[PDB]
Formats: sequence, structure tokens, C-alpha cells
Amino acid sequence: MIVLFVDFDYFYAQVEEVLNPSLKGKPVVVCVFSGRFEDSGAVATANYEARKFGVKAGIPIVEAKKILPNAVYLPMRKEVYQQVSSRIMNLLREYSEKIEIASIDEAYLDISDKVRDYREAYNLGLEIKNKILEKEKITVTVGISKNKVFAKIAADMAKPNGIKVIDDEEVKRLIRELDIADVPGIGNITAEKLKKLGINKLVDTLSIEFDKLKGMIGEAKAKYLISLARDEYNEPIRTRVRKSIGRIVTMKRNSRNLEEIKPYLFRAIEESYYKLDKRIPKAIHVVAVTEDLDIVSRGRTFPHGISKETAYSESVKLLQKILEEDERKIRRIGVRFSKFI
DNA sequence: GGGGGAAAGATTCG
DNA sequence: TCATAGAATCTTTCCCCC
Ligand SMILES: Nc1ncnc2c1ncn2[C@H]1C[C@H](O)[C@@H](COP(=O)(O)NP(=O)(O)OP(=O)(O)O)O1
Ligand SMILES: [Mg+2]
Ligand SMILES: [Mg+2]
Repeated sequence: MIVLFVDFDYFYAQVEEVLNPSLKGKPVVVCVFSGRFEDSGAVATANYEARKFGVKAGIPIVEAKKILPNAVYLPMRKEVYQQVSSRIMNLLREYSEKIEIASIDEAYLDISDKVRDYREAYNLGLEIKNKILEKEKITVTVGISKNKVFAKIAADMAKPNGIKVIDDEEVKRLIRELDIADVPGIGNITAEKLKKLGINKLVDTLSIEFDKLKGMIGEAKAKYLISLARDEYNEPIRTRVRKSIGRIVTMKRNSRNLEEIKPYLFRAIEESYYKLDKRIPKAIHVVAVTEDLDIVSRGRTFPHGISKETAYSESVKLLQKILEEDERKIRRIGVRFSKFI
């Protein structure tokens, strides 16, 4: 194939800079405030100035402030970012309609029916960066290679404001040379199970017995790694359809009182139903984060769609089934709907 | 022995 | 008073027949 991957640079932070140009040059932090105390919550993203000091996505806002006290801290306005990303995705459906929209800021493009070779895709890539830089002022990074995986890897190396091709010879080079931890889908838990087997490159997966690999990282992740090591990984760019819709909130204090948790859970239901929008779920799950940050959940499928009033009652049952079967207090409560009609 | 579905959890952050 | 959020994909155990 010819796959073209685009991922927007420090996206939420950069949108705030587009909307408020006097931020360019200072470190910007976009935050998901939780409401337990002043500055509780986590960082959604920071721009590249703030990353130099270790302020990146996922870390506590308090930790970010101990490092960069006088950085600008903005609250996460996701609805604004979704609107700008939709407009950039509509720009991308003009360069192929085989398009995989994989996050709020990523898309894979099957440009096999649209250019010839890699120098023909590298130039379409600059066409897309320029068209995006002018229509919406956002810089992006482009990866191009023979499949979706090495496309993403390509952009990960080219970041920020970059565009990199990985051709077939470097794909072979990287199957030998790239640390396997840098393959998409390989987190820290997978990455150390692989080192405890002496696997550090993709090619080492061809040298180990399969069932030993399958027993340690699972059948699916083993076949995924081996097919990448054989240069056999070929997977279609396909249109993804949302299979879950939910909402989860943080309670102002840890609790296990049914009457006290209920408002939090009902607002999560009301919000999910708005987002559901004509879609009808047959399946519902209640999700709780305990005071020690474990994640517990109880669900139930139905033979028919779930009305909002049902959802309301079913969740209180599922939520009690949690306070029953578990001992710890609850920190965050949420609901998730699936199995649409 | 499967198929197929469900439930609850684990991993990744695609 | 560290530790958001939403979604996908997968593993394991269970179940219900046949
Ligand atoms: N842990 C998180 N929590 C909340 N939102 C997050 C998040 N991680 C990412 N986002 C939201 C906000 C992120 O901006 C947006 C895009 O995520 P990426 O493309 O993974 N990171 P970005 O574009 O910021 O930087 P780069 O230039 O390194 O891609 O998704
Ligand atoms: Mg990005
Ligand atoms: Mg992204």
C-alpha cells in the first residue's frame, strides 16, 4: 500500500494559541480540572515549551505547577477542539475517502488510488500540511509508509511540524533496529514482558517459539508482532464507527453512600444520552474508580434497547451490585452504553 | 470440542 | 489533597446449548 498518517501537533494547546495568539512563546498547559480541590485533575496536553520541563499529558496539575508555576493553565474546552478537528478531517476526506479517523487528532489515509510512489506521497503530504496551515493555522506531522503501523512510527519520529517517509528498505532496517517498545500498541507492561524474554527488536519474535510468546503477551499481540516482523502486516484503512458512548465523573469527596453518589451517576447518564443522539443502546455498564485507584465495573445486556428511564434504574442496581461485592470507597463514577441498534 | 455470547478485568493511548 | 477522561481491543472465565 501507500498509507499517509496525519497527527496534529500539541493539538488542544495549539488551538488555544490560534484563538489567543499572545500565548505563542510561553509554555501552555491544558487541564482537566476534577473539582476535588483547587488545581486537582490532570494535564490533557502541553505545548512543546512546557514539555521541555517534563510537563506532558497525563501528569497531575499540582505536579505541573511545582515545575512551571507561572506557565499559563487553561481549562480543557473539548467541544471547541472537536469542532476544529472535524473541519480538518473534512479537509482530509478530499485526498481519499478511504480514511481511518483514529483519534480526535489523527487520521490514516489510503492514498494508493491517488499517487504513484513515495516521492509522490511526500509531495501530497506537503500539499496537506500547507492546506491545513492556511485554512486553520494548525501545524501537523505526516508519516508515510507501506502500512498503518510504520506510518504512525514515521510521524512519531518526524515530530513536531514534520513529514517523514519510511520506505521498504528502512522498514526492513527498523524490523532489526527499532526498540520494540516504540511499536504502537506496546505499552510498558508489554515492553517488560518482552525484555524478560530477551526480545528487544521486532525480528527477535521470529526466533522464539510461538507458544512461549503467546503465553506471555497473549495470542493477539504475538501474531501482531510476528506479522510486523515478516513485513506481512497489511490491514485495511477502514471507517470506524463508534461502538461505545459514555461519561465518567469525579466526586468532590470519596464516598460509598448510595444517596450521595446518585447525582454524579445521573449526570453521567444525562450526558451520555445527549451524546448518544438517536442511537439506542442494548448494553449498559457502571464504572467505578475506588479510593486506591482500581477500576471496578458491573454491566448488563438487554434483548431490547434501553430507555433513559430504564438506564436510570438499571444503573442504580448495577451500582449497588458494586457496593455490595466491594469494600472500598468510590472516587469516580461513570456509565457506558454499547450494543447499539 | 466448539460456537457464541456474555461478564469483568487488563493494556494501550493506535 | 497526586493520579482526567474516553474508547478500542483483548484475555479469562462462565454459560448453554448442540
Ligand atoms: N492523556 C490525555 N488526557 C486527556 N486528553 C488527552 C490525553 N492525551 C491526549 N489527549 C488529547 C489532547 C491532545 O492534544 C489530543 C491529541 O493527542 P496526541 O496527538 O497524543 N498529543 P498532542 O497532539 O497534544 O501532541 P503531539 O504533538 O505530541 O501529538 O488528545
Ligand atoms: Mg497530536
Ligand atoms: Mg494523536
